Formats: sequence, structure tokens, C-alpha cells
Amino acid sequence: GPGSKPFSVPVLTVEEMTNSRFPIPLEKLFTGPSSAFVVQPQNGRCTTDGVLLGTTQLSPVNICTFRGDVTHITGSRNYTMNLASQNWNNYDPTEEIPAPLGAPDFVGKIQGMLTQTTRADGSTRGHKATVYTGSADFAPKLGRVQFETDTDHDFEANQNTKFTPVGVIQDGSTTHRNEPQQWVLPSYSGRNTHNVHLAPAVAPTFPGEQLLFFRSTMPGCSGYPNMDLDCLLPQEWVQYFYQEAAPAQSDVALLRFVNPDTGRVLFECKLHKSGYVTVAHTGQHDLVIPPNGYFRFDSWVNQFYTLAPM
Amino acid sequence: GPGSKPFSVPVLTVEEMTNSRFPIPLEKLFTGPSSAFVVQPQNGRCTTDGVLLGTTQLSPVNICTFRGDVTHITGSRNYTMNLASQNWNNYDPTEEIPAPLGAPDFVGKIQGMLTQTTRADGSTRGHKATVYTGSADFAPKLGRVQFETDTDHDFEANQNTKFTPVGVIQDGSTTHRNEPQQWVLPSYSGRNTHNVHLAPAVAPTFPGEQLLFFRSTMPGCSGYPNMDLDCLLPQEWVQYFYQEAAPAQSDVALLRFVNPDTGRVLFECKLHKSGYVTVAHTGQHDLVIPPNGYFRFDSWVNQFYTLAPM
Repeated sequence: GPGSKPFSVPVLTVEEMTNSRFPIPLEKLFTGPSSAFVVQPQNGRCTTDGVLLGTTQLSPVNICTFRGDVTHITGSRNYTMNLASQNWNNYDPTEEIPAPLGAPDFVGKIQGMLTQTTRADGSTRGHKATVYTGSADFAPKLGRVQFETDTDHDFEANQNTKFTPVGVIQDGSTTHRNEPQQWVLPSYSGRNTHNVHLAPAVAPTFPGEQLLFFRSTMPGCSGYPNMDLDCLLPQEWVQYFYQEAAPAQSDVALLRFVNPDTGRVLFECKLHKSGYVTVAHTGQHDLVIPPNGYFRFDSWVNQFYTLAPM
Repeated sequence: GPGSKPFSVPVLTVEEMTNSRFPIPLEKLFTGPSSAFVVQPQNGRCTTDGVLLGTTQLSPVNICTFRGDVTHITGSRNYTMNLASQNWNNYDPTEEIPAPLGAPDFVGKIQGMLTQTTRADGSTRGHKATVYTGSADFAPKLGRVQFETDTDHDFEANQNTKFTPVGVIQDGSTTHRNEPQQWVLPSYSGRNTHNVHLAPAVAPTFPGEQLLFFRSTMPGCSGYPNMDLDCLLPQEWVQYFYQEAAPAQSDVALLRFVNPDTGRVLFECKLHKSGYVTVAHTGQHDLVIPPNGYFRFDSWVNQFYTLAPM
């Protein structure tokens, strides 16, 4: 970037920031144990010195979008989308990425709208549509995704078509909140293929520590979905580290979460250079924060620094 | 004072950035005359020293969203939404802004989805919905808007409801591309009321200059809409100026648009302190830019600096 500032984090409140895993605002901070799952999201991954990882790209509005053109599957209301790149050029499967940037990084049924414009006359059309990212034929890395829609006839072939995500759904005849599964990665090249070029899984290692999650509630569109969505970094931090690209002077940036209403620190945390945050706590806990609170970088420390409990 | 923290613009390409007037990426740059109509958008308004204006707020995903509770209009598929604030608290109509932050700043028919969760059991529902921002009863400043939907019964009252925008429609006539009207501000308190606390209208005043517009194509959902959408500043520039808060040393920052493939400047432009851009050109022109090109601040200059023609 064009500046010449030492390392910092942005002065932004949680509510001023955006989830890096779905195009919705952040609402709250949450910490819980993670030994019972694998935490390997591919969106919202960036080192503190500005290296984008996984499927992470810069604008939050592109997260969980797809673009391309569609072909109807006869005898259904389903369509295959042959993907374009984000700027409508040809999609290139040989790029060293797990999937097109911004592709969904969790297994679930994401609902939104497919929209389309006919080039010759500028006629337009749009329908509700869902992508099941755990389906065998979800293969964005190969350039193909299938959508279930509300039409069997009202999309043209060979015309620009976009999917805009809105929320998630669940089958209400089944155990409530059984999906989405935010920590289950899709198989980006389809069932029984191996993902490539992934951002690594993350876990706290220091005793007494847990991940700190930046949490939103995904809109629900049908049934009884699990709408919790946790990201490792706000999108604005991805954007800021990309732009600043300040070298990490140690493995960990010590951050204090400041309450400007009282002038006191509420808690401190470790921002790991590979791009995730830990805190000293044991158990599930919804943090209760001043709405005008923000994070502040105070010191470079190592991974063996002992945090004050919160 | 002299020696103030240096101003800059981010190193981001047009395609890496986001429209500040609808939650979609930027696609291109455009210049044309604007003397016959008023250019007074309320989103994407910020001074170079970081003062947000109009209805402008920080995250692009919130633009053209609404949140609140809904009330069915008997005998129709229409719902009144009684607005909440962006963080689900009560909305305050006496705040010194034109309308809730991020509200639409153009007259048009915006289609998306209304989604809702019932608190007691986590049941959910989602439906297509259109808001007409030129409607007599479009009064977001007062805390009320109307949505035409695809249901007459499947929303509950007194439960959190969100509108997520997707794109625009055209109907009510056979004249193509006559709407949306991107430079017509809504009457934010309803028909025959006066708007308040507006960001000012902008115009080129220097002979031979025109505004430079940051352009996207809104998705279309029905009919033959005009999908052009021009903002005065990318959302990332709003975010960056807010965060950096570098003092303006004059009223005009000279930017050069750099082509890293050649090392040479393609064009130069004026970034006015009050937050818009002009170029020296006469006529309508779609700029042909290298996709990796970006803007670079080179100097503060005087109001009446003469730009190189482009």
C-alpha cells in the first residue's frame, strides 16, 4: 500500500465490521472450545503481513456469489451453472487456489436469487434458488455448480447469470439446527476428490486458550437452520492487512479490547501472525462488549505469552 | 498543521473495489456530462479527511438493506415494515441524518428477499419482495416502507425481519430503461415532504471538466431496467478515508491512474476534498483501463489546476 505506518489493527467496532464468510455484518464476539471439530475455513484467511490465503478475496459482497451461464436439467427445476470468473471472464481451473475466490467454505443449503440479462434486448429475469454445497455435483473448482430453482423454463442458455446469496435453509422434518455445518469444508471438485491449496486448519495450543470468533447470524429462509457463522478475522482486517502489509515482528500481536466509555481494557487477546485470534477462557461464552469498543495493537509477543483470563 | 499525516488512496484496482450505492462490485470507469441534471447521491459520500456524509455508512453489505418488523396489508401481498436500526435496536427518526444509514438513494424498484426468524423455536421463512423507493408511502426517515411480496399470509408480526437487496426491476410501462432513475433522490419522509441533512449536490465547475463515475451494472430481476449505477467514490475509499483521517492540505488532490504493465500513467484526475472526482474530457466515454491499474496520490494542488486531457 501507499502508506508508511507501523503494524496496527483498524479502529472499528464489531458492529461496524463485516463477516468474512458470508456478506452480512458482524454482531458479536464468541469463544468456545474447538477440539471436537476442525476449524479450517477458507474465506476470511489472511496473514497479518497481508498474504491472502485459501479462497479469500477483498470485497465482502462477492462472498458466496457465483457468476456464469446456466443449462436446465430436464425433468427438474435444477440448473447447472458453468462458472465464469468474478469479472465475467473465462474461469481458469488451473489457478493455485482451492476454488473460485469467495466460493462458499461450508456445507449447507444457501438460498438466494439467480438473476439474468439477455444481451440483445436487455430483458431480465430472476428466481429464488438454492445451492447445496454438500451435493456430489457441487464442483466449483472444476467450474460447475448446480442450483435448485423455482422455475423449469425461465432461464435462457448462453447468457450472463448471477447468484446472489441471502441466507440458509434446513429440512424442518429433521433434527432442528442440524445444518448448515459451518465447520465442514465442501469438496470443491466434487464428491470423493481431494481439496487443494487450502489455508491450514487452526487450533489453540496454549493451555487455557480458545479461539475468539467474530460471529454473525445468517438469515434463515426455510426450516430450522443453525444460523451461527463464525469467522477468524473480520473482512475489514483482511482488507487492512492486505493494504498495509506490515511485517510481523514476532509470531503474535498482543491486542487489547478497549472500552472508550470507561477508559479501561475489557480483555486482551493474541492475534497470531498466520491470521487468527485466541483468548484465555474455558467454555462457551458470548462476550458482552461496549458497542463502541475496538481492538488496539499494543505489543509484539511470542506464542508463550500468558494472557489475562477473560 | 504543516507536515500533517500524508494523504493517500488505496492500492486497489477498480475490479477489486465495491460500489458505494448498491452492494455489488465495481466494473468500470465512465465519464459524461451531467449539467442537465442534479448529482446528489447520499451513499458513497465522504470527505478526503474522513467525515462521512449523507446516509453513508461503512460496510458495503448494508447498502439498500432494511431491518424491522412487518405488518400485513389485508387483501394484498403487501407488507409494511416498521424499521429498526441496523443493529436491531429501536430506530430514532430525530437523528440528524436524511434517512437510516445505507437506505437507497435513488428512485427505483429494488427486488430482493424478506427473511424472518421466529424467536421461540428458530423457525424461518423467506420470500421475494420489492420496494418501490418512489412510492408515496416510502418513508424510511419516518421508519416505514412497503414491500410487495409473493405471500399473503406467511410472515409473522412482531418478529425480526430483514430485506436483502438483489437487483432492480422495470414495470408499469412498455418503455424500456426508463427506470431506475439513479439521480432522483427519494423523498425520505414520504410524498410531499422535504429531505433533510443532505450531502450537497456536486458538479464540475472547471471549464472542460466532467465527473468521473465508478460504475457497476445492477442485476435485473424483471422487465427492461436501466441497470447502470454510478458512485462518486468506491466504498473502499470511504472506508480508507474514514480510517486514515489524513488532513487535506488543499481543496484538490491530484491522482494519477497507473498501469503497472507499462509503468506509465494512463490519465490524471482531481479528487476534491469534499469527496468526488473530475477529469478533463468532453463527451460520454467508457474508459479502457488495464485491469491491474490503480489510483495514486501525487500532490495537493490548487483549485484551478489544469489537468492533462484524457
